[PDB]
Amino acid sequence: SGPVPSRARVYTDVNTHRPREYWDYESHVVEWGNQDDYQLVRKLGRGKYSEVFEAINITNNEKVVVKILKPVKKKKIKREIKILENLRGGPNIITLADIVKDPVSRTPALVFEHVNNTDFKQLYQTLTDYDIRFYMYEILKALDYCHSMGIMHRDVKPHNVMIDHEHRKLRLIDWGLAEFYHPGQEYNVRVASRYFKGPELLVDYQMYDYSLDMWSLGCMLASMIFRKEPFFHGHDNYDQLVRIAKVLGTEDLYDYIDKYNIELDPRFNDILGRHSRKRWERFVHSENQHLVSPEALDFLDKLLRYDHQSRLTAREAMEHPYFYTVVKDQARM
Ligand SMILES: Brc1cc2nn[nH]c2cc1Br
Repeated sequence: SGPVPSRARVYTDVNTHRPREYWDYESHVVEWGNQDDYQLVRKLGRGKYSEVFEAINITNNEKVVVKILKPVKKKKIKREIKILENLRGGPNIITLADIVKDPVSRTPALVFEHVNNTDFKQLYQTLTDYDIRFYMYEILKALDYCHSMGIMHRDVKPHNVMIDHEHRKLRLIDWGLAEFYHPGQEYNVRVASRYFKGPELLVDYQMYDYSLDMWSLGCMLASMIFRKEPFFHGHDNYDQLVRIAKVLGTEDLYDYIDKYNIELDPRFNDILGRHSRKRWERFVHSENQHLVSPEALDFLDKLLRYDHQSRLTAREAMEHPYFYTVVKDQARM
């Protein structure tokens, strides 16, 4: 017997009830615009491979952001375009303004609404207690929306959250790894960055779902409240699970392996060892105690579970006490 199948606790069949066109992204026909409608101003520091650019729309003089798509399967391009189009106008989702090709090189590029080039990583180790809850709540709106729309992001990390702190404005960006959830579909586990990879990815359990994004959210939260970057600091993908095991303990790990009948890569057998589940108080100290509360810990604990089905959904997260004052203040303002 292979692995035991899994289904999402929420938004399970939403793509099935949609027209085929909603999710059959390979059949989507793109009307490619002309990139000469935009003049690039400067390269935005988004890493090495990345080719994001501040630019100007000549036609109306508005500032935009242009992402030159580095050569990759046309499949993957259509996927990112379709997801962005499907999620357009959703809470805290980056708006795709146009789809273009450079007339000479024919290289594909996506044109986005302007944001300040200040990602969450630059700000998220200097935030107040309140601001962490506020921005966590804002990320949760984007995730509940995209999940409700049948989409998992699969690359949630501080680098992919653009914050305008002056206007308290947040955009979840980089949907190039996002994918449509279909019950029973087995997915590629080579997604997300090391430190935010869910255990399902690490042990090679393929029938995963929206809950993946909630694990990554937990890693961000842990990092912010404990002022520890990253929280799970693995040398590689094998060691990454060891770092998780050293905090969450090995007992729940092996119970999770057994529950889903996961064949554990034999390489893991020597390295995981035996570890107790650590109390969060272990990571608290004078530098971070102002960010840490019972509510933060209870919330965090319910995100970081091996068993993907036992993690809070985005809507469940939004109803947690940790956000009560954020919710209260949002109602009045
Ligand atoms: Br800045 C920025 C970077 C991105 N990477 N992928 N999509 C993006 C959208 C914006 Br706006």
